[PDB]
Amino acid sequence: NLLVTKRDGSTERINLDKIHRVLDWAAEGLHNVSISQVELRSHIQFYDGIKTSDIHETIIKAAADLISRDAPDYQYLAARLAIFHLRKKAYGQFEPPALYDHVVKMVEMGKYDNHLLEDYTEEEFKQMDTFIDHDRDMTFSYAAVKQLEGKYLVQNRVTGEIYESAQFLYILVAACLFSNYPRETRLQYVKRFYDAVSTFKISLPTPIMSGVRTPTRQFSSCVLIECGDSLDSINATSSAIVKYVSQRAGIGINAGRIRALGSPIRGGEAFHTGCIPFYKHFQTAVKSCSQGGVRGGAATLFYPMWHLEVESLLVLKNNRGVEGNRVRHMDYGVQINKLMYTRLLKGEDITLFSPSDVPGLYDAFFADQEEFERLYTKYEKDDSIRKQRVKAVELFSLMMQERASTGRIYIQNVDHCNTHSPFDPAIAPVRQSNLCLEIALPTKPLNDVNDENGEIALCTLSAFNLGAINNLDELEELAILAVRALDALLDYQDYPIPAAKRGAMGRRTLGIGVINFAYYLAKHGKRYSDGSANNLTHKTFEAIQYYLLKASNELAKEQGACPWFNETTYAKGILPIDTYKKDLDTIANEPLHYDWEALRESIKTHGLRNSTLSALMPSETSSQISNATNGIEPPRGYVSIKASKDGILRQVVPDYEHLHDAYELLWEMPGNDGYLQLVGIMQKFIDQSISANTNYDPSRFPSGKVPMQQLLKDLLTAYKFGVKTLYYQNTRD
Amino acid sequence: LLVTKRDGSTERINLDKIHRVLDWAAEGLHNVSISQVELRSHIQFYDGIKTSDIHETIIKAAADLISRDAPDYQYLAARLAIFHLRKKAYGQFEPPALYDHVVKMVEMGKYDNHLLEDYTEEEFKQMDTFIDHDRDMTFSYAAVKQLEGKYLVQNRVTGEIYESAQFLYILVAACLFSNYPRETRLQYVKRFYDAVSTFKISLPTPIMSGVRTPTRQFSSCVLIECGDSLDSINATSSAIVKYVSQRAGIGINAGRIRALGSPIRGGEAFHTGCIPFYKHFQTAVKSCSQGGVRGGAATLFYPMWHLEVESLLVLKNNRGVEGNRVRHMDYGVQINKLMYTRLLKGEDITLFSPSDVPGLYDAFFADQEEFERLYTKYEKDDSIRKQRVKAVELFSLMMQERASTGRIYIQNVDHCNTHSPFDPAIAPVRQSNLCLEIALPTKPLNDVNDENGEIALCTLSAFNLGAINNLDELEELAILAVRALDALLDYQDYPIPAAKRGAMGRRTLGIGVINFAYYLAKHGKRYSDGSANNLTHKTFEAIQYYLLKASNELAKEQGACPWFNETTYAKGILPIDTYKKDLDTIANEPLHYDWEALRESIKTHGLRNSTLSALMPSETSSQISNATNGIEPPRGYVSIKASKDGILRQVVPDYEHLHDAYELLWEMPGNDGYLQLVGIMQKFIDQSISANTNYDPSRFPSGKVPMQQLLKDLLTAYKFGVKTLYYQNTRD
Ligand SMILES: Nc1ncnc2c1ncn2[C@@H]1O[C@H](COP(=O)(O)OP(=O)(O)OP(=O)(O)O)[C@@H](O)[C@H]1O
Ligand SMILES: Nc1ncnc2c1ncn2[C@@H]1O[C@H](COP(=O)(O)OP(=O)(O)OP(=O)(O)O)[C@@H](O)[C@H]1O
Ligand SMILES: Nc1ncnc2c1ncn2[C@@H]1O[C@H](COP(=O)(O)OP(=O)(O)OP(=O)(O)O)[C@@H](O)[C@H]1O
Ligand SMILES: Nc1ncnc2c1ncn2[C@@H]1O[C@H](COP(=O)(O)OP(=O)(O)OP(=O)(O)O)[C@@H](O)[C@H]1O
Ligand SMILES: Nc1ncnc2c1ncn2[C@@H]1O[C@H](COP(=O)(O)OP(=O)(O)OP(=O)(O)O)[C@@H](O)[C@H]1O
Ligand SMILES: Nc1ncnc2c1ncn2[C@@H]1O[C@H](COP(=O)(O)OP(=O)(O)OP(=O)(O)O)[C@@H](O)[C@H]1O
Ligand SMILES: [Mg+2]
Ligand SMILES: [Mg+2]
Ligand SMILES: [Mg+2]
Ligand SMILES: [Mg+2]
Repeated sequence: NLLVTKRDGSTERINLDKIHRVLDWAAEGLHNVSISQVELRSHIQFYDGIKTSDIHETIIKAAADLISRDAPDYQYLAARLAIFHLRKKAYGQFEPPALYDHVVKMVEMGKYDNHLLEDYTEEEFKQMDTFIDHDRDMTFSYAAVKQLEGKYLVQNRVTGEIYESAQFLYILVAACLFSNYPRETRLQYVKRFYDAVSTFKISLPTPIMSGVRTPTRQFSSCVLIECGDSLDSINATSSAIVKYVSQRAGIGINAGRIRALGSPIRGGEAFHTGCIPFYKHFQTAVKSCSQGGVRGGAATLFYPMWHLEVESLLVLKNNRGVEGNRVRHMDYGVQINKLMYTRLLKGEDITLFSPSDVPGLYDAFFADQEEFERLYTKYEKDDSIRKQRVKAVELFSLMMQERASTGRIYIQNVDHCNTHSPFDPAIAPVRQSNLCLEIALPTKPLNDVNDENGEIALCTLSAFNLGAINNLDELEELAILAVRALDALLDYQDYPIPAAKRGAMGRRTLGIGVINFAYYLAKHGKRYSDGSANNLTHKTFEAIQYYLLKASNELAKEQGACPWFNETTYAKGILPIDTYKKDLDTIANEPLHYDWEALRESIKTHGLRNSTLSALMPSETSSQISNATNGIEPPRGYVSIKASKDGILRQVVPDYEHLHDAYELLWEMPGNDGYLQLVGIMQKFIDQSISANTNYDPSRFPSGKVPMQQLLKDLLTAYKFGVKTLYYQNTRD
Repeated sequence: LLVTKRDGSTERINLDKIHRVLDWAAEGLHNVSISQVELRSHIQFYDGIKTSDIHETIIKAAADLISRDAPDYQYLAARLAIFHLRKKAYGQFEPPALYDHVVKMVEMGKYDNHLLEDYTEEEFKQMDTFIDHDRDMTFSYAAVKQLEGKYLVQNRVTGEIYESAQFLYILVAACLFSNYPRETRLQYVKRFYDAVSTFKISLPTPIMSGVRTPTRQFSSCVLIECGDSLDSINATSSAIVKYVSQRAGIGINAGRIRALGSPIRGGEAFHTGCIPFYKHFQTAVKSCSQGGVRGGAATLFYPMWHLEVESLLVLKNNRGVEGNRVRHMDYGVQINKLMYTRLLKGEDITLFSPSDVPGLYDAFFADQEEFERLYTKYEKDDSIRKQRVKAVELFSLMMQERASTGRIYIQNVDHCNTHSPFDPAIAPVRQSNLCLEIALPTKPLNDVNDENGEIALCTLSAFNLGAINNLDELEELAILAVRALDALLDYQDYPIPAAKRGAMGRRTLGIGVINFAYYLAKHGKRYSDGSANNLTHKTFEAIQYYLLKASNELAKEQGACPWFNETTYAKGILPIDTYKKDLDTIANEPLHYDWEALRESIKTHGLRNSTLSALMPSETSSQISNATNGIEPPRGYVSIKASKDGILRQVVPDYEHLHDAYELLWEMPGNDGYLQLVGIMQKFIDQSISANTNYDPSRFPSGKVPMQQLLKDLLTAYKFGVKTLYYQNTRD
């Protein structure tokens, strides 16, 4: 007897059968889901005159609430109901319009870029429409759909109106990235790429998902800036930061060159007032376009362990101290090499220098370990040179102490970053990383914001979904698609700063990683902690790097190698399999399955389109679209619960039904050794670095406190197996 | 029984030797006891004591005896300290020949070689004859300590003193007039040397310490206007960093930056607020500083009607969190007639983001009539984003924060442009400097090296009103001061193109006064009862007239400044035409000089400098002349300041004869008398004045200064045309 209100404002007798019919549609093919249960929970919330839209939101939430381990398929029931609603919001009906008509409408509204209509004829759009399978919208999980609705689908940010659906996003991202291709291969490339992303084999970054097809050209999310030891450079660095955080890019700042407090300037006309005031200026630059502090501008700043002010720098994040000696809203990366670790093991001292007082020492720190030790010991014995001694154990302990309590004091092993690298350290050394410590690229300081002699490193990201591929040879096709799409994006996107354009156009660096690694391991019955996954990992990441290189090599044949290819180790016939940390042989015996020697000569002859290709990023948001486990990290639980604006979102690990015992949750792990070994094995093939976490449960330790001995042990274990960087330290509460 | 000589030789102590030294210093002094000093000194002697330490002992002994009862101890101590400095620098009392000194110092790298290129040995012999080294005996003890500490060329490592005061004076003169033709050069050098060495002209610290050395960093006063864009905010930030690294004070105009929530590029993004950008300017200002003692200093300016004004006014108080506080800068609130009108009428003030109100920001400075038109237009427009606040509440909040911190300043922007040397339509004054006496045109930069931007600089100096016998001496002194500072403009370096443009275009100078309190007591006048109004009028007419006359004659000789056409002076307008008419009610002193003759001469030949006068605080330079600080009344007859070398006492000039004539700061009833005097000054002053307000809570019931009184004085200042309000001093 109740009445419902239709969208037009008409009223109708309540019809539970209509709701039932919709529930039947979403429930198709699903198991262990109850339509009546959803009906039971939903109906009780109905009142006379309720909006049909509110009815729809009710049944979405009801199904979403029922997502559990016992009935994981509710994640698809809820998702599909939400898809049904999104269709209605965008098209006024379930079935999407013809592609060309949609594009024309959206260009007219100013939501799509007009160049789509310039680069493709109406007939070509008709063809592309035949590629699309809108039913692939029914394969998203509920968390995926919410991220779509929230971050990716083109919408009105004011009114909230949704203007598109997922497959239109996918097909037009494909269409844009391959628009400049010849007609002989263009639409063939579009279809193949569309299939790859819409069936979740290739995962794309947020700025691409939300931007590519729209009038924007801001797609850079990853920026690396090196600051020189001068006022002009500090200003330039600050300016560069401001422009890029205004475009929401994450920043990696190298400030290790800045001379220490008290150092003479121009021979003594003035004296340096310390690094920290300049660090503060970088922080306000990073936070310049942020309101409040929840998820604003983000940066990681890098400095060497032997820096004269290092004891002051290590404590910049802890909640104690006064405002004057604290710079809390950035993260930090301490740069370490073999000599530092040597002093630690020997229980000797570490000498601290200002880089301005030790000629050639800073450069050698990154490019030449033999020369560094020569210079370091030479300067250690010189009394004319300003210095300070600290016990290596005390210094390392202080560092790890702050890493533990804040979780955001990172490590960069700079020797590993240059002895095992795609770059010639004598010409293009790697002297820093990025915000999340997976990017490792060459940089050059600016003397002006528009200095054409400076080099700001950028990197375009993506990931392979290890859970969606049937066999490792599928990566051949996928690498071709990924590399070619990202490489085209380099020419597509805009560059607000000349030094950044130089790096991107000069080196054409890419960073392609993985997601669903944990699921991948459980699938094959392997685990993180017992070394059972070592050989599989070796096999898996050999395939990844080989096919990436093969794709970039063939891209180089077709369109030419990157302008600065000559500065790479690849150009000199060197491959990652030549320069890896030899200790890896003791923990993995999987043989090489691909013809690297044929590749070596093919790279020698034709070069690479891209200087780097692989990097393992955290990828927390993009993973949710594929319902994948996050990057290479193990899941914290079988079902994750996250509070949000639209309520509580539950997400189940892939194939929990059959793999619950096969999974190894994070806190089920004995320690960090097994994981660190896997990371080391990955790093054997990875061009750049890996966002590696360390994890600790205080409950597993006496007195409920993690001892320093263990922290130092794990640090050294990572270094032993060639791990380049260390990201988060997670401590279970 | 034995003393250790400088060579390390030893001889028997001879108290008669010390007695002889004390007699030299005591010559001409009254109420000083040599024996008193001897008694205090002798007790500290031990076997093998250094003669150097003996000298330091008798200096401190004499310094300790400085009092109201015996002020002349300030000269006894000083002369003893001078004696010591002579020995430290020359190995003997009498200085070497000037040329020999210069040659030695150039070789050591302490003096600039261009002195030897621009002057012949024979010319140095001539300059040496100008010098009277006995003028070193005319310093007070505080003056000598500032010399030793800040001015004399010395080794910063070892502490070695390399020169004496008269060499500083003669070589500052020689450098500033080095480019003059030989027909008149040494004549200018001698006249200028006499002026500074007899304390008639006071020079800024960066000039006193720098001019003769290899440096060219002499700018201490910088005004930068920030545009509403990322490029400009970056440019401004870079410029700030560069200038604070040269220890310049900064005035930042950030009022153009749009408010939090404003759309960007039509809604592609939304503004995240002014405050994060203010924080970025602060870290730029403090970028070359360690600790919070002194270091980088800046004042930031914004209009009262800015949409975020309520958030901006409280950026300094000690409460609140780090997120809504930017505490290490000072702020200047910009106000005009309409705001005050709304206050009096008890009406509302509407708050706008300058990005939402076309032409409103420009009119705020240049056109009050047009401002009122646009303001009321936008107030009635409902499509335009806005906020209403009670005028009483807004003014009270401002004054509340001004009182508790003392560092929230006021700029009356209409007074700064209706009574100004600049055409507001072409070159408006939209900000001030760190200490709020400077009022010059600016133009925002789109890059640190933007050659189209304009950063305002100003070169400072002051007349010592206590050292002049009559106001006609200012003719000579103005000629010397104006020519010296104008020469410095071509002498100094410019780290930023935009700064050079302003300096070369307008050649703006800021010359003020010191010893004003002493000057009033000398003439038997006081601050608070209006008895000094006409004297003040007479005095500052002479200052401005002779400054203009000097600059006008320099224009005949060397040409008017390139951008002279942007001045009101170019259109035949004088300060006496545009002053706040209310001044007629509090001063009836007639004009004593031929302003109409000057008017026609300025129309014909122009001015070398767009501005000439500005009244700065002048706390350090005042001590050299033993002058009272600027226009401010002294807080006591004897100031006590603790330092590394002990407690330094300084007596007001001629306390002996004028103790009853002085009017100390807290002997004052209120602010009315002083604000009237500042207003009368402002009639003739080109730029502005660092006017302080003072309050003694003891003089008020409940021990609290009421808001009605704060507003009362605020409106009193506005009534008499006062352009800016600097510090509020609240007695402890
Ligand atoms: N008369 C009704 N009684 C109960 N539920 C209804 C009724 N009409 C629609 N619904 C339900 O409301 C939800 C939203 O439906 P829908 O978006 O189609 O709105 P609508 O009011 O039917 O407008 P339209 O005319 O555009 O179809 C669906 O779950 C649908 O089954
Ligand atoms: N064939 C279909 N398969 C899946 N979802 C569909 C289909 N047809 C419609 N939907 C979705 O189901 C919801 C309701 O659609 P529809 O308007 O046809 O039914 P109804 O509202 O219950 O009845 P009616 O509007 O005709 O009174 C909408 O969200 C729509 O997008
Ligand atoms: N006045 C200053 N106060 C504090 N730090 C300063 C100052 N000037 C420069 N610095 C810092 O000291 C270093 C000097 O570098 P800079 O290039 O700007 O000066 P320079 O004239 O080239 O002298 P140098 O020969 O010492 O490099 C930089 O780290 C800069 O940040
Ligand atoms: N024998 C002495 N007994 C007491 N005081 C002395 C004696 N000799 C010097 N003095 C005092 O020591 C102070 C410093 O004198 P001065 O600089 O001349 O040192 P000095 O040892 O005499 O060196 P020089 O040989 O260069 O003259 C003066 O006040 C001087 O009167
Ligand atoms: N004629 C003078 N007038 C003023 N001060 C003088 C004079 N001659 C020297 N002085 C200063 O007085 C102090 C003492 O001078 P001086 O060295 O001649 O005497 P002394 O040290 O007491 O005796 P001695 O010849 O044994 O060194 C020094 O600081 C010196 O610069
Ligand atoms: N991404 C951003 N986040 C926050 N504030 C920003 C951002 N971009 C610019 N701003 C601020 O917005 C204002 C305008 O920026 P700017 O002039 O540089 O950009 P624009 O492209 O010219 O846009 P507009 O046409 O709105 O001026 C300035 O105050 C600037 O600081
Ligand atoms: Mg319907
Ligand atoms: Mg330098
Ligand atoms: Mg002697
Ligand atoms: Mg703009």
